[PDB]
Amino acid sequence: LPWVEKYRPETLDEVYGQNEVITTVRKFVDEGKLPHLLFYGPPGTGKTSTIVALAREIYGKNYSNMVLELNASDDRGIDVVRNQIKDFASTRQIFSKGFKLIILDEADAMTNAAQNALRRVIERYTKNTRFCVLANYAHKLTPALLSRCTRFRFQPLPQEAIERRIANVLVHEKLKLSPNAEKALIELSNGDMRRVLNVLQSCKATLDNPDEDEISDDVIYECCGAPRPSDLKAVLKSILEDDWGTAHYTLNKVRSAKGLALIDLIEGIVKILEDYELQNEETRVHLLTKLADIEYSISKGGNDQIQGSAVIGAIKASFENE
Amino acid sequence: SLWVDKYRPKSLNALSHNEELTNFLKSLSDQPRDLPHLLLYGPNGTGKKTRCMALLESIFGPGVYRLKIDVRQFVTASNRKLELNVVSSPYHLEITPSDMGNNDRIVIQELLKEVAQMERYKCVIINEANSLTKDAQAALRRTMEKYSKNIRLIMVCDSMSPIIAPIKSRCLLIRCPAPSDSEISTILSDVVTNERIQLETKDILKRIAQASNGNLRVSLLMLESMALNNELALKSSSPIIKPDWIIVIHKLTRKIVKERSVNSLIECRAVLYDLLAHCIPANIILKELTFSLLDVETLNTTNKSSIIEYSSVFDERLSLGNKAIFHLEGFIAKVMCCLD
Amino acid sequence: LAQQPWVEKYRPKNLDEVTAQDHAVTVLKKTLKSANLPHMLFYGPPGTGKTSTILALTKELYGPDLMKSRILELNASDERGISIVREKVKNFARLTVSKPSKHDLENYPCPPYKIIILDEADSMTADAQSALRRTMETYSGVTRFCLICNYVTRIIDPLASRCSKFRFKALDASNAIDRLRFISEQENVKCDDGVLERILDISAGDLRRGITLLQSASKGAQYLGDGKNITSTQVEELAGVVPHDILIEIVEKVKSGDFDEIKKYVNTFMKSGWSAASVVNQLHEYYITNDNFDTNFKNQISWLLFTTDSRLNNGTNEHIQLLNLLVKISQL
Amino acid sequence: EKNIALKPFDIAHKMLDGQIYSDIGSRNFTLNDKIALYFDDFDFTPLMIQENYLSTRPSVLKPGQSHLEAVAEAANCISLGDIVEKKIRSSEQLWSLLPLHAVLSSVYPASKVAGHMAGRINFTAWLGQNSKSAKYYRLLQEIHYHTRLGTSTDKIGLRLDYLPTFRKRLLDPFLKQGADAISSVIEVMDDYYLTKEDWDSIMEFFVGPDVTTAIIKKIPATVKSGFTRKYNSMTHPV
Amino acid sequence: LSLQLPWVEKYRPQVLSDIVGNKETIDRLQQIAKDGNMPHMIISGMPGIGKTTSVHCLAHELLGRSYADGVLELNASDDRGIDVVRNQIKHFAQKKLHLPPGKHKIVILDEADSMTAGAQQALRRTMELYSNSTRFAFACNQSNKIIEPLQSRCAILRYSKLSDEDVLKRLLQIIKLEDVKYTNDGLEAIIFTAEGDMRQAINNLQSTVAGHGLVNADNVFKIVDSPHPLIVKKMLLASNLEDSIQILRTDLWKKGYSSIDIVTTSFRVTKNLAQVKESVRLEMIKEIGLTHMRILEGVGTYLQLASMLAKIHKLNNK
Ligand SMILES: Nc1nc2c(ncn2[C@@H]2O[C@H](COP(=O)(O)OP(=O)(O)O)[C@@H](O)[C@H]2O)c(=O)[nH]1
Ligand SMILES: Nc1ncnc2c1ncn2[C@@H]1O[C@H](COP(=O)(O)OP(=O)(O)O)[C@@H](O)[C@H]1O
Ligand SMILES: Nc1ncnc2c1ncn2[C@@H]1O[C@H](COP(=O)(O)OP(=O)(O)O)[C@@H](O)[C@H]1O
Repeated sequence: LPWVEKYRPETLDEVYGQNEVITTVRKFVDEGKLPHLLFYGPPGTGKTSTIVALAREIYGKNYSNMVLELNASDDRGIDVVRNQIKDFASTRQIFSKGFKLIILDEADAMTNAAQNALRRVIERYTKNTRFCVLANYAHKLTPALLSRCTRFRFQPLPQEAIERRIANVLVHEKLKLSPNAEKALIELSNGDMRRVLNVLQSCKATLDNPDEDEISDDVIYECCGAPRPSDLKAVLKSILEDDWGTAHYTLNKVRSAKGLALIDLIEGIVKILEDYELQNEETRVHLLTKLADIEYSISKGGNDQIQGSAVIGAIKASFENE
Repeated sequence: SLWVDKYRPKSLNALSHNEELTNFLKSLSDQPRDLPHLLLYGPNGTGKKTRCMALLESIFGPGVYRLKIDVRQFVTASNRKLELNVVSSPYHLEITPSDMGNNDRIVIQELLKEVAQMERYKCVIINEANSLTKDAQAALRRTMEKYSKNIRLIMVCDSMSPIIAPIKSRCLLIRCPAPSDSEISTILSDVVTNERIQLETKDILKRIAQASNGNLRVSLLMLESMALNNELALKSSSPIIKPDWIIVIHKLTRKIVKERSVNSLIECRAVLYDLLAHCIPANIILKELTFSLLDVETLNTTNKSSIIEYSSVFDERLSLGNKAIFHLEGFIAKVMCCLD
Repeated sequence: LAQQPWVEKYRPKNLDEVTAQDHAVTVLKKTLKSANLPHMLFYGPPGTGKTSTILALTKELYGPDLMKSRILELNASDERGISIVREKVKNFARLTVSKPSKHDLENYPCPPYKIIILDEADSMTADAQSALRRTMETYSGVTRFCLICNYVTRIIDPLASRCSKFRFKALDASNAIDRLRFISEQENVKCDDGVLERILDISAGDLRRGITLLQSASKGAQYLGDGKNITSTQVEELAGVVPHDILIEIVEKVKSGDFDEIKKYVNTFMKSGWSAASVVNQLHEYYITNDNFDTNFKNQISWLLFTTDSRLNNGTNEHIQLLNLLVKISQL
Repeated sequence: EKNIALKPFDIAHKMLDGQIYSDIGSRNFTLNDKIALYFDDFDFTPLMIQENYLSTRPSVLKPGQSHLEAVAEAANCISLGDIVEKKIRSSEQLWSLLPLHAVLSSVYPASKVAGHMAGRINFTAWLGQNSKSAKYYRLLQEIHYHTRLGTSTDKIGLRLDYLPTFRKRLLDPFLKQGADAISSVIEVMDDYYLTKEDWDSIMEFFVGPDVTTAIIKKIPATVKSGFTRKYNSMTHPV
Repeated sequence: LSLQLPWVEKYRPQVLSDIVGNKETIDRLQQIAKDGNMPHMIISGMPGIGKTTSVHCLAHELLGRSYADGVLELNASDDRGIDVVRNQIKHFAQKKLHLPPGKHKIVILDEADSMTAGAQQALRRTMELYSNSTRFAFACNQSNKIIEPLQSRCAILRYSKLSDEDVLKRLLQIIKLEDVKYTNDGLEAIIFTAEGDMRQAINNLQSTVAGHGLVNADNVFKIVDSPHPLIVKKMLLASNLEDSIQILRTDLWKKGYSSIDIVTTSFRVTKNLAQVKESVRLEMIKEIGLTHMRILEGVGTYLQLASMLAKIHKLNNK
């Protein structure tokens, strides 16, 4: 079983960092006045966790008879899932507690279906169905009829809560994680719990001895497919200190052997340089402008070697300002 | 007819310049069954189309010159019927998909599929291959892979850079440099001896070759115009005849150099509007204006460097723009500021 | 008889024929020993043997006969876009796995799954890769994916986490030159001294492009008809590479600094038909790796070349851009 | 009703007024007001600004800055705005860039050359010139289709190179020989499948010293009548 | 938990008198309705300004009752196919029903600019065939995408973005029609967030009333999913580039705000920075727009925002 499903909390009391939204939803449900719900925000914040917790709080052992979780981006088709929803709506149960609880995960990826099918689904089944809509990215929600819901924005979880959850997962899975690996995973996921769990499970899979070996930051970076800070720091040091030939050779060798794209190398170098102490602000201005220009040109194509040498020259010229 | 078309070489034996390329084409025509896809790139008016037609004549015979033209109607998506002019022979086809703009891809796909279904093989000559969209080029590569048995493409372009890498790897690169002044002079001498044109000296032909800047079509047409203007008797003092748009652009350059003011800019705008309204491309206008400005002897190095920099900037803006007069006027204003 | 490209003609048949990828080959052998084959992510420099190794692994898994019925080779750079590739993948996955014959079962393991090989995966956008991940998790039971790319960092984290990653080292120049020499000997291609080295240098170590250029040079030599050896000028011509003499003349004209002389030389040069982008690339290669220029000159010229390349990539007039670049370099 | 046509004129006159760009005038008429002026008519305001920004006497010139530098900066900004407009109109869902186009095509260039209108606010000439260019390109396409089997060139090459020689072969003989050149002109036309309509269209493509309107008018009417009668009296290749 | 209707749908303009913006076009439409003559109409304007809503108001004023089949709205880019839409239009136009002498069946074709030459010609022929029975209304983002034959036999109307005064008037009317407690700063914030978008402003007002009741700046910006204008103003007006970068990294980028929202709010704040000289504001707006174009072309990275801040600082400090 996936770790996302396995460690999803079974009760509302186990949700961390969203106390205001938890209290509001609890007040709504405890009185039997559950309205249409819309949960939007960054991924991996606990939307599905909250909905399953409230569903199990309402019904309990017979929650499977009333709830129905469907993915909007399913390859089966929007028409097929619409027919599935219409078939589930016609279902009748002896108990009158609650309503039809349909969960539409990632419903924002409906650039045509939101106005085509979602409007009809929301309108026609008002009498006996409560709808939940989940969104991750910006406002793709077609506000024309989206207003018929209770908006709820999820904020990224605090780092302490993420660390505690990671420790709980480690002690449950009998996994040992280095502190550097934990820091790298937290930085890469940037509050996305789905990414944390998926990377942890995959890294455990790659271990030859899951119960004995320790997951290092190298394993985390290999699993995530992200540039290691050590490689970026080495490239930056070679560019700043060594002459042009050595810097060019080092940059090409590192970003070809390690499979780092030039745009990702630029992003990592910028991230590292943001922490540098520079006496002259003209250095920062030149660095930012030239690197943004190079990245924009890279997006359009162009010559790769020329762009790499342009990055090296831009960094050198900017740091010539001390 | 015109001397440029009457004396066009109709066979590989009638070619006079680029002897090595002629030998290469003869060797290619020696084995018709193994003919690869070809991509001829070089300066304009150097003989690429003539050499392609000569190779086609060497392979199939003189019947390739019995050309007939037709209009093919393609019903694309949304039911927007489009008309494309196709020049066809009993042995080959010639298309210019860039005439359809962004709709070149579907036209290429449909026409190539139809030709493959109709069929040893039929040669398709695509003109202005460098101006094809990237999607059209990908479709062309796909049709090369699918229908290599019955389709042998002969693409002609002025620059190989816009061509994508898969097309380059799937074709044979043929470079066609512009002829030297001596070869152009020899060709013009042959033309004037055939037409019985009096010449005081061959230096007239040398000057025509120099003024044509290696463009053989331009040199031939200039020679015909000079002969017509001089009662079929060219003298050493005979002035070089230039096209109307080139004369207008030179006058505009002299005007820009002489005076730099807002009223001069307005009159330059009027001149540019006149040039653009009569099917003179914006890039051509910009290139001619820049290279006329750079030829002024009164300008110093700094002025010329500023002019070429502004020309590069506004050429990039022309390639990315929609209204050409805007970019041309901006370039002229920048040049006026840099000169003043 | 049909004609086949030399790239696909000389692909290694089995895993033991891969020369300079011993680490990835060993890891793939260990995975093949296991009954379960996870999703794979082959990344490394171009022309190192990623496609060759995945094809060899497939051939060992299914056998020469069943291989063609279990493989869907797709390219992510398809101009038709995300929809066509994803629909093709879905159609391939939906179709039931073909039943292997008795001979295939008894001679080869014939695993129940089917392998989908996707090339240039890093060129996909984030949305395309997310859709690919959704399809992969939908049909994980039947289809195992293998993404081939040059940069693993261009693949989103959710998609990369699902794939075991194999890193291919860049081929040593000796190994690439030996492979090219073996191909030339097998195909009876006459070459002068240093021609294969020039081919590798033009291809920038990419053995795929090197083999393609070698085949093109062989075709050109056959068309020449004299039976003489292939020379460096021919392979430079076929790859669109400006001769070194013209580049040296350009460098000298830039060094002299006279605007009129540079303009005249550029006007003469544009009549020879050489590509301006090749000139810019070779000027970059010459100037950046030259020990006779100080740090400031290279700092300025890198930006100059970058600006010229960016303007050339927009589809502009080559003459104007080249003249501007040369004039700007001459002013340093 | 007819004030819709005057609306772009009023917008251009208000946006080129130098009072609203001073320190005191900026407070009364803020930048939001100027962008709203653009959005009052977003189809004609950039065209009117590009047309009329050279007819002003600037009162907002910086010290040490001449009128020519201001108009050059305005033209640079107008070119950038044209690029932005092309990017906006190429693909939809990019209409969020409309304020940026407003600033780049209407507000900023007016800021650089704001002052007193030297003459009158003239309507944009780009629309008529664009229609004229489209008509002449259609005529050139028809001529190229007619002459494609005899000439080895593209449409642009036909315009730039072949047309002067066609003029020398089809109009100069009339001038230098009266009606005796009708047979030669008809032969040259038949060698390229040129009709009388194509002959009329060809002479309209010439600019500068090569304009042919006055020259054609000066040709005697008897010569033209004989030319058309002889053309209509014989069959021609198709 | 009971039957509810959103304020956007409840207070949508049902008649011509309910429309606040574009007073000249509204006056022309009112004159047309009063005259009792309905000709073919074409409305052109930037998308999202409710062009078809004015046509709906005109149809409501003219037809009155019998609104079931008298008015039909279809999308020119409907996924069902252009041919299907054209056949439906022909069937509806050929279907005649008893109507007053001055009234005719109205067919509205939204996004008609995306149609091709052949489809437009076929629809023009269909409209001319049923001219006396059905009047054709076309809504286009730009009038240049509609062929000249359609333009010649249609009345062209120009629709523009609503001004801030019209949005404020509509919001005040909605507040009066509801039980809304509001303050000046809250309405100013709502108008600031919705740049002439009436529907967005109404949705934001309804959400604020539902969530917090009282309408003030803090509640409005808590409801709105865009960066807070005070934070963006502090980032833009910081005298030190490092402070601007720090604010961008902490309060905007790490808070989950997308780059598009960041550049849009930066444009909005710079446009209204009354304490800065207008030339500096124009330079900053130019830089913000350049980075907005770069983001919309695909490069929605943090480096572009940092470079935008660097250029703005360079302009500010000269
Ligand atoms: N006599 C002679 N004329 C040539 C030769 N090559 C080209 N030309 C002339 O050059 C003119 C234009 O060449 P063209 O086919 O348009 O070449 P392209 O436009 O560069 O592809 C033709 O009309 C020919 O008359 C040659 O080898 N000999
Ligand atoms: N606030 C939270 N408290 C505890 N666990 C959480 C919280 N948010 C997310 N998680 C963990 O993240 C995993 C998946 O998160 P999920 O709710 O699927 O993300 P999304 O919000 O995108 O649906 C769950 O297994 C859950 O244990
Ligand atoms: N390790 C190797 N040993 C021998 N030949 C190789 C090796 N790697 C690549 N090649 C050559 O490269 C060609 C195919 O390259 P390919 O593997 O498609 O490049 P990529 O690694 O980009 O997929 C084959 O013809 C093969 O001969």
